[PDB]
Amino acid sequence: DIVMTQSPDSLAVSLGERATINCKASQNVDTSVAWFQQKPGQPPKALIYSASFRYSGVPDRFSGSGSGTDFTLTISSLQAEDVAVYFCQQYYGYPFTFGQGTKLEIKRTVAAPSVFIFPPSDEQLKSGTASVVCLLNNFYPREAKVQWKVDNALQSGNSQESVTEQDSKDSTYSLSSTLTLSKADYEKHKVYACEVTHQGLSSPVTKSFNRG
Amino acid sequence: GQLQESGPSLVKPSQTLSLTCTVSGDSITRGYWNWIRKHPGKGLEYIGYISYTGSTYSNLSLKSRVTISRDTSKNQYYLKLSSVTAADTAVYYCATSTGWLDPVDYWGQGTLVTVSSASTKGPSVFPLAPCESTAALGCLVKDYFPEPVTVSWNSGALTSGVHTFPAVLQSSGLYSLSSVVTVPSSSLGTKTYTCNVDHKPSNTKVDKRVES
Amino acid sequence: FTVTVPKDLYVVEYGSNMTIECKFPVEKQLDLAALIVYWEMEDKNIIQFVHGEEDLKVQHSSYRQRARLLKDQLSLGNAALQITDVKLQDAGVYRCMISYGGADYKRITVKVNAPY
Repeated sequence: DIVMTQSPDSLAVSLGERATINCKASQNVDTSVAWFQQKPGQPPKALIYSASFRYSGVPDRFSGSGSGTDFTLTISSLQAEDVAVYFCQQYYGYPFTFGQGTKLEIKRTVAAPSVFIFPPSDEQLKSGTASVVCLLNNFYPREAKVQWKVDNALQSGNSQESVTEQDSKDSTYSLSSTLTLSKADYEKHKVYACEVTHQGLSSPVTKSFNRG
Repeated sequence: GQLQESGPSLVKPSQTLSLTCTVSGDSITRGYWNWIRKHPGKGLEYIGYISYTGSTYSNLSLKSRVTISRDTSKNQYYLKLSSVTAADTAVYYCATSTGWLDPVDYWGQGTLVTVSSASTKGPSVFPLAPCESTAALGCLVKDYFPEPVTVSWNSGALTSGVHTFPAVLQSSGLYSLSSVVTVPSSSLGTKTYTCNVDHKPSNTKVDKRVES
Repeated sequence: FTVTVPKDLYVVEYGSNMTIECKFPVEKQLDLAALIVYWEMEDKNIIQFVHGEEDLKVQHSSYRQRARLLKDQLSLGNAALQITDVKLQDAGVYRCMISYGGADYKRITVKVNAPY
């Protein structure tokens, strides 16, 4: 096959500035290269074909270039809505192949998270399990530390978290951390606390409740 | 035009994955109907096509196990992949191209297909509610298999402030996700907030109103 | 990658046998697993040859058992389609599609003599 190697794997660019995404073919393709954009939970969207010409409707700031083996997509005046995975395709020969994609992140000013804690529901408790959820809302950058405390005891190994893709309007992330305990373990403690450390917070913030 | 993929979300190993793409709009007359898949943590893999002439192509990496066919009397084309393994877990895309040497320029939403011995299991839905001016509500969608699960709020009328997090794999082999929304505290007594949860592989449909 | 046709146009007699040529560059030993060849005309599949193996189940009714590709000559960079017992329905634009590394296609127009 003709292998299409993209570089970089990921990039972070500020708004209004320029991002450069390279795609390198393992043999001459001469201009049978297309560029695509895939926003989260959406199908890929054709941006360029024949390696410098735009599809109808694609804004002016998306410009493709290159010929031979070296191809480049350039996105000028970067917008918040430009968060996506960008990838190339060659149609010079069969089988068609794609670059593995470049994840474009927007850099912006720091934003502290808003923190919320949720106790387990009475219905779930009847089933023998307690799930305690902590929410970190609309913060930047992505790096964040969630520490669960139960009667001032630092928790380890009993929590899982996931993070949303960067928001296409305000360029922030959100984070959800779930502490999972047996009903028995849950009923044996009182203070359930979530301690959040983030570069936007001058000191860690703690949200908590008391069982009962 | 518009392409819509359909079929099982779960197939046991050593069986044959069967999928269908329903083709509408302008795409009915486009010359080449393709299949593409994306294995997690891997680049997009071009599977093959079927043409308006009835001719087929399949990637040599897959040719042995793949059968592509069509039925123009229903405006469909199909994909059958035999002797599937965990390597065949992927989001499967149907997609069109105008010519034999043109890019794949219109994509369907894609559908996830997991290969696994585990049984389908519907989820339990629990409320996320607190024990300021901004308040957070949500629903915990726990212990389902396989992916995906869809969550909306107020039957799709509420999108602002909604964060539906990536599902997380628990040690039991079941998935769990939470979806949250932030709202004015001054609306809690007067406006209703209802999460709409749909787990198609288990035909589970749940509308849950979460309160204060 | 450029596929070449020696003749732009064949004029054939009714009931004859014909052989239309497609050249594609090979370098020094055919890699059969990389070779893909289609012969078609304009909704109809005549030959399907993908990654070294043929599949005639795809071939159209018009050309059944009548048109075939000649395999030993694939080594020479030559993809030749062999149409037996030509008739006026076989007239039309034909097209060769070859992928070996890169890929290209060429068209050839065919005219078939009236009887006598």
